[PDB]
Amino acid sequence: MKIINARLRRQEALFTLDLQDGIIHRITAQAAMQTADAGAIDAQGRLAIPPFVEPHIHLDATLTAGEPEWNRSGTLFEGITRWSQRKASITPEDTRQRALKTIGMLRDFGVQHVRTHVDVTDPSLAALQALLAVKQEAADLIDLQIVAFPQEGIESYPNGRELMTRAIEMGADVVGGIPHYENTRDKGVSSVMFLMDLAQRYGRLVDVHCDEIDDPQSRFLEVLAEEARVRGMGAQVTASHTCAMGSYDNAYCSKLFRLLKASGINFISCPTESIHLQGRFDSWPKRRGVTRVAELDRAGINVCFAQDSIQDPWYPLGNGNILRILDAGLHICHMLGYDDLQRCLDFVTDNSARALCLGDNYGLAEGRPANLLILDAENDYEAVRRQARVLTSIRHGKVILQREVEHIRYP
Amino acid sequence: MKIINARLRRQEALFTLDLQDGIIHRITAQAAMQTADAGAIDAQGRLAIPPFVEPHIHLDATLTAGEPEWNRSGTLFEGITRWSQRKASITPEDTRQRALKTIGMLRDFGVQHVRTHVDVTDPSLAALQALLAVKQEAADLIDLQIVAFPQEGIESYPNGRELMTRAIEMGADVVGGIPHYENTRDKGVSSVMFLMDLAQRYGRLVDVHCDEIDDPQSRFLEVLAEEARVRGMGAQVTASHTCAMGSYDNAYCSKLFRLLKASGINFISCPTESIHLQGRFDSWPKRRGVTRVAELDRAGINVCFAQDSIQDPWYPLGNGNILRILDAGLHICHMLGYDDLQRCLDFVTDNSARALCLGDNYGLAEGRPANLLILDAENDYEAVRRQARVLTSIRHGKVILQREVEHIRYPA
Ligand SMILES: N[P@]1(=O)C=CNC(=O)N1
Ligand SMILES: N[P@]1(=O)C=CNC(=O)N1
Ligand SMILES: [Fe+2]
Ligand SMILES: [Fe+2]
Repeated sequence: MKIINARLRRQEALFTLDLQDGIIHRITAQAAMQTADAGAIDAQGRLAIPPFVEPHIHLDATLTAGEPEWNRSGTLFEGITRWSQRKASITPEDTRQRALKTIGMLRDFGVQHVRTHVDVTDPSLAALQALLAVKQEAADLIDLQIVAFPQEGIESYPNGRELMTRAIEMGADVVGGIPHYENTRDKGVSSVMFLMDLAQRYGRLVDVHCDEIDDPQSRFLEVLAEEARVRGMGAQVTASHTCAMGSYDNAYCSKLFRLLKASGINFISCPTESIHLQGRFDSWPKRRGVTRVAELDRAGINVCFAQDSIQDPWYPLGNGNILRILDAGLHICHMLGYDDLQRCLDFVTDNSARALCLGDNYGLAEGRPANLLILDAENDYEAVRRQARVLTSIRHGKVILQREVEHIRYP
Repeated sequence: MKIINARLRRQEALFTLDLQDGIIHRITAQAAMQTADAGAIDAQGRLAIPPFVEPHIHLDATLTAGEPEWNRSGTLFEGITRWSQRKASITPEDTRQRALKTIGMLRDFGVQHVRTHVDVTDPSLAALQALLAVKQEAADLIDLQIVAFPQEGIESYPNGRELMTRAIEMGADVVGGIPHYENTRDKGVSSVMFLMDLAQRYGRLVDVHCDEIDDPQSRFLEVLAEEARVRGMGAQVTASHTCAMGSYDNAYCSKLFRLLKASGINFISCPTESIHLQGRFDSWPKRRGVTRVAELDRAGINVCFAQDSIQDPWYPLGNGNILRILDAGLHICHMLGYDDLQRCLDFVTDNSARALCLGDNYGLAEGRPANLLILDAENDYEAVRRQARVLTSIRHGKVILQREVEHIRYPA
């Protein structure tokens, strides 16, 4: 299958992409726009990109908002309370059905790579079982990573450490955590040592809900970063949220950046989720509550954006479209400069793939998997400004989604 | 023409809308889904609402971002510096063309009512001349109000007061202002006195850029509110932005609310614009910088959302789609509660129309103009969650825009 007349990011001319046997066989510069071909994917001057990535979402909780009651306060903590209520009735079939619907939404919006957290503070591990199976079942749509996430804490939820260990044994490929939710600071710290030991022993990736709170003394990030540095695991480690960094003392934060850079770890920020859940304990002025995304990027550190929630105990909206999240992030993090906008798709493609350690299984280069999208825009700026639609999604060299180009009529 | 199988906001029934002679002749609930004849539009169970309103935009500046330089700091004040540079080459025709193009975007997204600010701190008044004619040229698409906006101030700019006066004599519908940007506090106050006198004398509406700054001591709102109250001009007055309220002392702000309620004035908030321009002088933590929208609304005060800019010296993005701003607004103002969502369209339809004093020329009611949209959603919640597309736009009883429902194909 050929893709003709395509633009490639931050370049100017058109290219033909020749896909053969599931991989990218050839990429070739065109003299010019070429004759409209119905046998080919004719991008008609539109951008070809590798698939969007959703590096942080909760598929076990998705589509449960309001059951049995609503998060009336809009806080992280009542959200956990409400989720505990809903978790009481969870089963693998319930998990599989809701997860597949939401995977459908992600698919509709060009997402082919997904990292889901799953609560393993549940003696039955029902959702984990379901999502381990969904990874295989949904493989024709997405590559799913699964994070063992101890929602109610490692150190104070009953048999917390044993559930984490069992979850990893069962096949979760990423180790999670929630140090700011442990009952005491010292247990926050011990939880990090435990989970890094667990990850290192099994050669697992790491993705921790880290300092998701507006308390400037929530400093578990330094503990995770240092463990990553000492153990040489930085490329395999991700700190999600780090909302508290958005409130840190600036002298401390400047010092911290040296360790952050040296550790080599990745950062994920969930701007729609945080704008909603953070700032709730201020009156006025009311803080944004989002981590220092622009500053991390400028320091040469890998950072990216995620939706986090789709219609769940924490967040009432959501439709699968990562571009909306990109829009929110660039606004809230003050990244609307000319230069930011010309490369802003990094934060939902390349950077996210890096955090997921996708390697040569991602990107538009010869010999790599034939997974790509045709986007209805010529560049990053227009992609975000217009919230460009995904016209074609190709996976393993096969078209799995096609959208007609919109045309408005003016009678 | 007839529209059947139409949902209405916050109701369960399906309705038929009978449109004739430019007005809404009848609205009647149906028993169930019905089949459409010839000359009958099937809303297919979709929501029907009055048009979207853009109650605050800068059409004179639209589509000039980057010319001649970029706003590197992303601040209000640098934006003003860049605008002054661009102002040196502004002409009536280049203004017309850019305004018209952005009006097209607004139209594409179902906006049929627009209030534009126009910088009148310009001896040529070239953009004002242009937009007065655009109000006429574009009337087949929108009803445009024009605000006499003194960007570089009333008391500060050469012949500021004369320039406002000329603008009103030429027929600006609304008197604007910018008290926080005047050179001293005392001149911010006097500027409000002048603008209120001007509006009251010429019988015009008022819409002031009020306290667009993160200084907790920018309190020109109280002055504006009190004048509106004393002069009995509440309904005809709007305070735009009021970003400083998002930083006010809480005891002062509680007291202030008594006056805001008593004044009857309206409020406009621009969440995408202020999330961009505000918080720029904090380190960490960084304030949101938006006015107290959920609070004003809870107090029974009318507040609404607006885009403010489209690709201009103050904001490099923008596409005409008010639903994106609604989404932004609901997040930043912590208005994502179940109840908020069930009525969230208020903030870009009804509440906006009230700020613009549209009265009986707006709203889905028998006798009023046949201006309406069919959205690709069944309720407020889905409208905002799905960023629902405008499938049909109808103006004066005639279809002015038609979109086909999106159909995604799964070939594999
Ligand atoms: N806001 P979020 O990422 C969603 C679920 N559970 C959490 O602890 N945090
Ligand atoms: N941000 P904005 O509403 C746009 C232009 N001029 C202003 O004073 N304020
Ligand atoms: Fe999360
Ligand atoms: Fe404005």
